[PDB]
This record gives sequence, C-alpha cells and structure tokens, in this order.
Amino acid sequence: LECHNQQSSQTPTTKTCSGETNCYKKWWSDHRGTIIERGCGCPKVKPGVNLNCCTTDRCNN
Repeated sequence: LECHNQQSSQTPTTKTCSGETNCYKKWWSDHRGTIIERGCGCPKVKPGVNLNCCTTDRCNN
C-alpha cells in the first residue's frame, strides 16, 4: 500500500507502508489556516479533528 505523507500544502510525496492496510488524512485549523497530516494507518484522533482513513493506493492526498 502506497500512501501520501506530505504535510498540508507541500509538494506531494508518498511512502510505501510496511504492513498497514489504511492511509490516513487528518486536518484541522489554527490562526494560520488548515493543517494537514498524512501517512500510513488509521490513528485515533482528538475530538474535533477531521479524519479520512481509506484503503487504496494514494487515496489520502
């Protein structure tokens, strides 16, 4: 499984997961705007955060 792992609006990059069967994208905002974290897996998140856990290559851009 290949997942995107770049932060926020940075140039897209991906990593090849080592076992995970999900990719994730989590985002929320602060005074500067939207912050986005991407990677392998499907982590538990703090309430109030947006989260997308998907199951296909590069599905979390």
